[PDB]
Amino acid sequence: MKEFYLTVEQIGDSIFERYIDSNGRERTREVEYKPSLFAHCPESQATKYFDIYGKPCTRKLFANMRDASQWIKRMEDIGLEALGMDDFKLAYLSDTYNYEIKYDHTKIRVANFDIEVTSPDGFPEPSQAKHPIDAITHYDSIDDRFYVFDLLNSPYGNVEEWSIEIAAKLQEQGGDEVPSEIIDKIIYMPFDNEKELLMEYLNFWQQKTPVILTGWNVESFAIPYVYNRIKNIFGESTAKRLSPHRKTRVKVIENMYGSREIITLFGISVLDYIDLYKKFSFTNQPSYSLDYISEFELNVGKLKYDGPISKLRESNHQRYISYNIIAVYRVLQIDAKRQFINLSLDMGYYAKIQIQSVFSPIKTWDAIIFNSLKEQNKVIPQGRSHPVQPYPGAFVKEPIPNRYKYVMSFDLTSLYPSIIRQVNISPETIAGTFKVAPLHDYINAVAERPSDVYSCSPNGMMYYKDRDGVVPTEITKVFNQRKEHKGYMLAAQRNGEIIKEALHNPNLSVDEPLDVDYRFDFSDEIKEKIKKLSAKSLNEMLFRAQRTEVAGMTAQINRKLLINSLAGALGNVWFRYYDLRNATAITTFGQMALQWIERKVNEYLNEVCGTEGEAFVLYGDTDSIYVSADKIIDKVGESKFRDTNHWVDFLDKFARERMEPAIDRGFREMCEYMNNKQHLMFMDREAIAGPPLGSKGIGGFWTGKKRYALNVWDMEGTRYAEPKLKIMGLETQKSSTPKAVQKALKECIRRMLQEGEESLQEYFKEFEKEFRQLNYISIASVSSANNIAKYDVGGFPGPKCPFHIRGILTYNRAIKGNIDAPQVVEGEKVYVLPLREGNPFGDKCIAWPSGTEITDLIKDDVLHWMDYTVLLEKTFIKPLEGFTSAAKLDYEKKASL
DNA sequence: CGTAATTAATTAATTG
DNA sequence: AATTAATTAATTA
Ligand SMILES: Nc1ccn([C@H]2C[C@H](O)[C@@H](COP(=O)(O)OP(=O)(O)OP(=O)(O)O)O2)c(=O)n1
Ligand SMILES: [Ca+2]
Ligand SMILES: [Ca+2]
Ligand SMILES: [Ca+2]
Ligand SMILES: [Ca+2]
Ligand SMILES: [Ca+2]
Repeated sequence: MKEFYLTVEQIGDSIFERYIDSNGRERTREVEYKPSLFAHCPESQATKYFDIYGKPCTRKLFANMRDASQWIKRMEDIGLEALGMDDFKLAYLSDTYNYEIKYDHTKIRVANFDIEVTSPDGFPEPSQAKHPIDAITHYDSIDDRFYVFDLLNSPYGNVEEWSIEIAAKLQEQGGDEVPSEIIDKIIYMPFDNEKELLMEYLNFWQQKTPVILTGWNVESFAIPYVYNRIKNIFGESTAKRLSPHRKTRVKVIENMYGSREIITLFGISVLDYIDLYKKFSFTNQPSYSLDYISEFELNVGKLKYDGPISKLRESNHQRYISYNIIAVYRVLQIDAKRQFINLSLDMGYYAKIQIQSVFSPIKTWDAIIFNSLKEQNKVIPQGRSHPVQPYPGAFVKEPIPNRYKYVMSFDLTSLYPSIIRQVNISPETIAGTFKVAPLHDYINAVAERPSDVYSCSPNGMMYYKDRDGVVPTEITKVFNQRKEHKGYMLAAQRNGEIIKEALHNPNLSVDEPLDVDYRFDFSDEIKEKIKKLSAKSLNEMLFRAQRTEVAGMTAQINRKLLINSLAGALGNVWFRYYDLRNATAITTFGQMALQWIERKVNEYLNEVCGTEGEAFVLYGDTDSIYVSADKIIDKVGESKFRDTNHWVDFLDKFARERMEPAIDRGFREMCEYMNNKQHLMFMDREAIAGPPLGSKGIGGFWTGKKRYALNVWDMEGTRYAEPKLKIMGLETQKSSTPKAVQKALKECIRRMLQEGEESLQEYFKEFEKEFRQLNYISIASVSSANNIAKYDVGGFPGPKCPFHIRGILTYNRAIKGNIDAPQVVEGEKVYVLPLREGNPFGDKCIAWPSGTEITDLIKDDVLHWMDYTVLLEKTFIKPLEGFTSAAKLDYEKKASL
């Protein structure tokens, strides 16, 4: 096997690299790297180096890395360009690994942990860390073992050792229910006093120093606390042992009075899972407590205990230690399903960057292009300073707010990455400019042809057609990877619906789940055996098919997110290849591509229907159009269709056979008209929406831009077993909206599109009657807590203070005195509830941290004054009024006249 | 230190 | 109430 690195850092003029050799063992080294930088030189001088624009460069090899740093400083005030990779560690990895890396994750020591700290004077701040650490659970990837460290004696209580026998027992039995699969993998370690626990953990840390370190909030709590408590006990230099190189940095955050810090251990790539999640999950959550996320991702129970958390050890020490392990493990379950760690490594290595650098797409693309160019002996241009500027983006069409019965959408395959490829947009493929006609003259094909030599964009930019640019070439590779993983995801999706269609009639047999590969569609062979399967074996097959989908999803969505970020990065000033001329060239083309095809599709469906100038494209957004199919089903008659599925198959066949060839005819012409490099505007059909055949439902509606819902039967190949709702932008998809309300409105949309006006009315009074009996947390609103510092004038709402902050400033006065109350963290998310006028809180609403039940001392007083009539009108009624008024419907039958 | 476009619910102020 | 403008938080792409 080939060699690969694990972690890379720079300390002085020396690079510290932990790696895996050709045999497959862990080795650490220290190299006096000699970095080379570049500068422009005389025309007539034979050398093998050129900058990206083609101009020659002379190589300056430096004796050490300070000499290379010094050199750039001098080059600046003198006024010359210092070309080459100035982030030197990357230039080390590009040399020491001149090939495409193939890592073996089993060799990479991934470790994730969590600690527990008992604090009876408030929330234990990691910066002070004046309280004892009374637990640590620390998993290892190569050991496959849970290393539990239990403190039995502390000046906050002395507790009997943790029973592994009780731990295994079920919750309902009196136990803690630690999943039996890991129970044999726990290696329990209790301790006499605090100091001797920490000493052992460090030896273990040395013997088994992590390469990837993770967990839940480990960066903002665990690591900060571990380091700081050791600083208070063993010293700073003994705490510096957490880095396998001894070097560590401390970053302190603001903050008027409150001090929070983030520690940087050199030689360990830290990826905090909470970060990973927000970045790669594509879910905006109400709460980011480990409990809530596990509930959401794994449908597992919630960690139930009595008393505040600061007193849990005292009473239920058994559950305290047990729950600690579960936490450490729950993350591992989230990753087995989500596979973000795998993604971090897939990306990190392909880019040749520190693994924690995957959070930065600019740092990612800078390494990808540098390595792309270096093999061609080209030299990267120096990073410049730019003023921040707004620039035009995507075109969004204004729809007529209305119901729409039959709808087919048509979407562009990875649009912005495609335009880069079609036009050949790169920093070095720029030719010049041209006279820009109104965008509309290009949309209507009436303006003069921009170029007969160059590839052009309606933002007035010409690009070379001869040899490929470095960006289009680099984005293609990653787009191809993205694609492969999507074709997987889509199968596991299609195969999910084959299991669900068959689950209609499950057999009362005793059979077992077939061993099949879910990334590829079931053959009409395996399909037939599924139709004979037990309900037991069908549901287990469905799980497997869905987990495959998730895993596939993660791969394809974040590879997408990555390449889209490159397009966006051209608009961020810190990106080495920042160029508004290029970013606008993309977006502007996008605007033309959509509005051009809006014309073309309308022009076709008039020529097919023999009609003259009627509208069919009703709404468009960035890269997709929505086509009304009313006239199509009208022309063949509603009477003629056997079942709902029959007209779906008919529109399916129509869109693929009659439309797409005219759509691809239209995009080929636009290519000619723009004299582009390559035609890459592929628009296939996406969703097929409509009511159930012979039902009262309305199909779909629009309430305006970026807000609508659809009854979708087919979603780009996946024929759904049960009709599925596509809701975009409505309060059902907004995290701020209460869970009970999200659920309720979704049933309203469901009945609107599927069952008719009459159905809506019946359910509306069904809900209004159940509302006042529902749990507060479910019916409470959510919002982020930004700028709470500003609107606070020593308590009480300031000038123009937002509704939620107003609510928080209520909380602070209520918990004035109570230490056993959770503090509202700036940036964190909170629940918001409106009180009635005349309450012990002296305000119109209150707010408290998300996830957590509101502290005992005020909880009673909140429910004692909650304004349900307002909460219902605000969250539920007003948005539904929005839906029905834009759909020509009534939710509550008129009591008047 | 990836992006823009767009919404709805706020509030402070003015509708003689 | 009902307009507008200004601000915040959240979407869709
Ligand atoms: N976070 C995002 C997502 C969207 N867009 C741009 C890039 C896309 O090209 C275009 C359309 O986005 P889509 O949601 O339709 O995703 P793609 O077209 O990129 O991929 P797919 O082929 O799956 O539709 O909008 C963007 O700039 N940044
Ligand atoms: Ca905990
Ligand atoms: Ca798309
Ligand atoms: Ca698509
Ligand atoms: Ca069956
Ligand atoms: Ca789309």
